[PDB]
Amino acid sequence: MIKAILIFNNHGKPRLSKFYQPYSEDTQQQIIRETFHLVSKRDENVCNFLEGGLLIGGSDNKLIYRHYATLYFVFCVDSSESELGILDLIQVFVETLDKCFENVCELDLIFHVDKVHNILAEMVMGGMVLETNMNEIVTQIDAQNKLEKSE
Amino acid sequence: MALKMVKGSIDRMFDKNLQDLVRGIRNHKEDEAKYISQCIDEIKQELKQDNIAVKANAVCKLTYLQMLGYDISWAAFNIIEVMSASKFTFKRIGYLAASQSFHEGTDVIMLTTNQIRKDLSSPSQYDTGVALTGLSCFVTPDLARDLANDIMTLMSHTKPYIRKKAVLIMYKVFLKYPESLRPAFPRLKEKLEDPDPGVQSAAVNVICELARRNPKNYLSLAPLFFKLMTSSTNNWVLIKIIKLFGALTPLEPRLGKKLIEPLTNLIHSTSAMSLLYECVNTVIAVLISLSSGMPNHSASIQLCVQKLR
Amino acid sequence: MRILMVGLDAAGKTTILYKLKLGEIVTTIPTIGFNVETVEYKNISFTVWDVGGLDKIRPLWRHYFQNTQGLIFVVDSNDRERVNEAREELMRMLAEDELRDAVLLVFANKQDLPNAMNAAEITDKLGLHSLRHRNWYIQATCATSGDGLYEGLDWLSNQLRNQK
Ligand SMILES: Nc1nc2c(ncn2[C@@H]2O[C@H](COP(=O)(O)OP(=O)(O)OP(=O)(O)O)[C@@H](O)[C@H]2O)c(=O)[nH]1
Ligand SMILES: [Mg+2]
Repeated sequence: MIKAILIFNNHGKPRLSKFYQPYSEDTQQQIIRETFHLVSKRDENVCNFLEGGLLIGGSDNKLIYRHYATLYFVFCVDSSESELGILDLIQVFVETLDKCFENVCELDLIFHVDKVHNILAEMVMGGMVLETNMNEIVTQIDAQNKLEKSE
Repeated sequence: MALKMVKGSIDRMFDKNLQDLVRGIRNHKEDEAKYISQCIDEIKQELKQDNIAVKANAVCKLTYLQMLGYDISWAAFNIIEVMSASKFTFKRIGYLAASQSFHEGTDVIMLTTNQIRKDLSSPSQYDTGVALTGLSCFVTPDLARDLANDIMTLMSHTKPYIRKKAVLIMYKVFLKYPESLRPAFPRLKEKLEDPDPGVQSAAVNVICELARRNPKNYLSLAPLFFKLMTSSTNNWVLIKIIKLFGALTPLEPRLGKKLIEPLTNLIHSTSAMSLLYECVNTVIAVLISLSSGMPNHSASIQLCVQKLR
Repeated sequence: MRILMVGLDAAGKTTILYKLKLGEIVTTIPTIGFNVETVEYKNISFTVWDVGGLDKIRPLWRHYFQNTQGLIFVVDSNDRERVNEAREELMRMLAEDELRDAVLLVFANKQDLPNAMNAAEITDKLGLHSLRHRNWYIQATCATSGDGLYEGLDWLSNQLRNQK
């Protein structure tokens, strides 16, 4: 379903990139720059529901994006999906980020991207949304943190 | 002797971490290529070492550079070693590296399988789930075939977390082996009846995708999906089932003919605008499919256009 | 003490390793990948790496030559028809320059079968006497009963260590 998740600044520098459909490295960065062009130039009043890219394998897919300040949050997903539902999942994922990082910021994406990736994994794997109960996922994240601290 | 270990520890203190690497590239943006080349040589030498923690932080920087888009597959065996560490604090790093770095055309596809079945067989749910995640982002055909024997029982795990993650990885396993699908399809249906809603939803999405790829496997399961929505209360699961049906109604008009009334009731009871639009679009498709010979779709379209207004 | 321990398939590598760990004979499946465990014997910790013995996994034995301080070859005396394949594998492995300064301990396993061949003829077939610049040893070993394990461990620790 979800093909890739890309997080990047206003200058195209990455902040979180996760892929699920197979793609070589160079294809990955080409998709990244493509998405940066397709999204970053959009105005803040442009609909968040954009068509998918071509390097990903077909425009049938969709590029669901939400941006703030200088940060852009795009989830590369295929055609048969719930753009509105994807957006709700993005919102709850950001809320989970807030719950787990205590007001997450860009600095956390820079230095703590490992735990952000962990949160995303507990959210979604291989294009599959694992959890939509935000309390439940933060409970898992705290449980893994407790296991790490204990031993 | 001991002073040599002290010197090694001091060098480790002067060694960089992932955060040190990101700070350095931020301070050396002009010399970014040069700095990352020096750092990659340092990582190669620190992987030549035997400290599992130093090599784990090296793998941290390597995964980061993979995000920056550089070739780290040369240390794939090193990542194997990192994910094979006795401490899971480094197994997380190794699996995170392998999830975005490994490739099915390499030798890691056969060299690693023992760690996977060990971590799956490991009673501690966290490592087992982490290995399942790593495979979900890096599973190869031979891997999926040889691992399904264990993962199917993993779907029967005590803790529901392993069950949901196992069903979700099983989906990709099916994507590489319908030979697993033929026997596991009834087991997938059984997992659809897990008392925990989460494992239920995992099986739900897996079977929805399976039907999307093969519409030959839903015909007898249509009442199952009907009861599945009706028991379902989660928004995303409801949307997934409704979208499956939007994919199924053109193939079986009678299915949508039965679905329209409970869907209409749902539209009455729907409070999420996101679910509202999806229900509206799906029932518009259903009404278009059924409009030949049922002269009351006008009222349903009327309700739909009130919702659209 | 990083140790790379090799052999053929169904030889007894993993059985020997697990018996070294916990003192029990475990049910073994073919080692498609590899296993890693750390062995503490005679106050010395050994990191023995059990690679798979299958022919298909044999080409991938190149990767674990790095930093290896010792080599162990589990020898199936009951598998008399594969003693050749064993000796070419050992000859090719010793041909590598990476294992010039490692040590070699030989485990003549499967001695419970009546057809088991003595460690002297194992030396003759493998040509251990022809080894040059190579401190080596051979002993009859039995995985299921354990016999032959600890004295080989003492030998390996004897060459690896430099003091008590
Ligand atoms: N009779 C007898 N059988 C043994 C002995 N040691 C191991 N075995 C048996 O030999 C078979 C293969 O043993 P493994 O330890 O799996 O062999 P391996 O070298 O690890 O094989 P690969 O994983 O393919 O590399 C098993 O059925 C063991 O129980 C022994 O000393 N005597
Ligand atoms: Mg084995």
